[PDB]
Amino acid sequence: STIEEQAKTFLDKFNHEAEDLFYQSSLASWNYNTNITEENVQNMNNAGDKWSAFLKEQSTLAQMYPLQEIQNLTVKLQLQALQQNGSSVLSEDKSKRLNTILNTMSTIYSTGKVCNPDNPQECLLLEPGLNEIMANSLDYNERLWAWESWRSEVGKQLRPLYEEYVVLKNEMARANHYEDYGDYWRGDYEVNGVDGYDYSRGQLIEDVEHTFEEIKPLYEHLHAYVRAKLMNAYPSYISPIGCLPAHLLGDMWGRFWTNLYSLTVPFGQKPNIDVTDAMVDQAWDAQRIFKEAEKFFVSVGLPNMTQGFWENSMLTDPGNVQKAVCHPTAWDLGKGDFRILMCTKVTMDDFLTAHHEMGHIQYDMAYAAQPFLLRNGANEGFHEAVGEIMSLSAATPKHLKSIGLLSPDFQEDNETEINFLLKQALTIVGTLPFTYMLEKWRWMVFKGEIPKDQWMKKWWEMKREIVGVVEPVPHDETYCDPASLFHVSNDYSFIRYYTRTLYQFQFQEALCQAAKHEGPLHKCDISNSTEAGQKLFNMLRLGKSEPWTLALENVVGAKNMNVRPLLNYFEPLFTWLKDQNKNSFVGWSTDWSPYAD
Amino acid sequence: SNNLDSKVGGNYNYRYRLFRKSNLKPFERDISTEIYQAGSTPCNGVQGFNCYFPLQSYGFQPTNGVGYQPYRVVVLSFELLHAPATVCGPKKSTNLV
Repeated sequence: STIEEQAKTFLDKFNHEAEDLFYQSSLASWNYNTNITEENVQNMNNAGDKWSAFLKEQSTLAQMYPLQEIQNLTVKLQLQALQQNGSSVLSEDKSKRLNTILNTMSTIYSTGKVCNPDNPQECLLLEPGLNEIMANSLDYNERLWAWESWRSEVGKQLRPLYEEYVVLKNEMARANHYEDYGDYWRGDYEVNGVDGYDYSRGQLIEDVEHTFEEIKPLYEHLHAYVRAKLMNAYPSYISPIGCLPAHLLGDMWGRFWTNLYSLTVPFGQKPNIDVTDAMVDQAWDAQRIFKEAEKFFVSVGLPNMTQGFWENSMLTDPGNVQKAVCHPTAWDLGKGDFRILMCTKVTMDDFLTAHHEMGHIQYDMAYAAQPFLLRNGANEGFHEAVGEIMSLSAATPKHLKSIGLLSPDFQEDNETEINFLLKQALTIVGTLPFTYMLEKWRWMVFKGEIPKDQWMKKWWEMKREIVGVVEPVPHDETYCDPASLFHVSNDYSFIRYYTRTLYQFQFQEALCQAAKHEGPLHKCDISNSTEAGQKLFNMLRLGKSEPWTLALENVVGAKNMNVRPLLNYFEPLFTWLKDQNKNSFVGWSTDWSPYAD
Repeated sequence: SNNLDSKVGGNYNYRYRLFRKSNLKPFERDISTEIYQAGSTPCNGVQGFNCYFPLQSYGFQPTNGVGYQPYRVVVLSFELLHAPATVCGPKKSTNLV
């Protein structure tokens, strides 16, 4: 009689009908990625539209069950996502024009290219063409030509398409009773209905801004060290208290500094840990690479992989006849069908990536018993965070020596680990400032605090203050830097990468306390320890059915994000960088510019 | 049964009753297809708000997980009534001397 019984009935029949259409929609995309054919391209659109229109048809009946009469927390969470109308709230024109802007901006990104200034005939596309050249390019002009010329025909041309994306998406948030479109993404962390665990959407701006203050002393030292090694190349453009060029970050957008690890090696007289030459002599293939990782999850207590998982895996690309995307991805369809599509070579990274790609599959097995709408991570940062903790355990010399990759007589000391922390710091400490910088800028533009003319004026003004990077060539409001980015042009969440660093480290410190490991954190290894797996498995099966604030307390015992695990794991590196920076100036100034003298 | 029942594209021939006004009694079989009424809103056999179709088809494909793979179950009900007994176990019939 009560609306509760009617709501639970609508939710029971929704999981069955949605599981069949969702599985066929994901299955169609699998055959399209594994094999490029005219039949798979159409099946992805038909199966994709059938499932896309399914939620639109169910959303009409979901708004007829108010959440005020529902006293069940698990019931409101399932209807919380269905209550949203998506693009239905937008006008007929604004709703159809939105997909045209997303498809137009996404097409220019893949079709965009920059012709070689020295070779006008040869014109290389950004990916891989422009992303690979900028990685190993040490030239100042060669890197500036592709970096400066890209945003000229892209950043400038995407400005009118980006303006519509800002106005169109705002109309959707306002129709949803949201302060703005920026608050739309913060809704993933929204927590309500539980006394004391409530997490407001606006509290994210204060947490990300409060936690970033503690990372400054660690990043300032890491930035001063990188500027000292590269200061001998161009002392005029690189000031001691200034900032590093924007095109010298090692790649197009300067997201990860790992490419600079070669020249930033503190000690070049000592060997480095690599499994490439060790795996070659062992004569291992893609078939035994995943098998070795499957035994790791069993040592911690996690169930093994189903027979269909290993049988349906795609270990390589059979030439150009049948082509697939080598980009590692973990595909979860449904009905217990788990698969991974990746191109498997013999490298030290593929071994670490195998644990990451398998972490997503292993993570999907815990909450697989939850309802369709209840199957998901507690937030957008837990997806890749659970997979990083698995890779961090394999990179430790203790895990490598266990399976026999690294020689048992390999000497492990400060000089050996100090070089390892620097490699992980560039990929970790390097993305944090860039993530908080770009993510915070989008929130200000969407909120309306930055006029359209100040988009670029505030972009570089906040860049030197956050990441300490200055533009070699000044730009006007015509250019759009985020327009060229992959996540910004594809309408994907860019904040999930910032929180992933804080979440992956919290679990690393908590899981090692259960296994009773002593010494530095980077020396911890969760293998052979079945006590840490039982504690992490509890939250793995919860998913988003429970507030992420509550599930996070059962693991690390914290009700919010904390930077403490970031300082301890990087503590040994901070102590060494502090001494090497005594001869230099720690930090940078925002009053220095390469074109302003 | 994944090697027989499950086929490419899915097999909807095997369905089930998702909703019922109550719980079935022991050894009871009801094939009634009458629409299920969740609330007090009249249905009259026309699908709509608070009106659903109870029978649902089992998705069957060879790519499904082993847990959800269809299993053919044969349930033998042993009941001893007042009537004489007939069915018995096998025999022996050893050698003769």
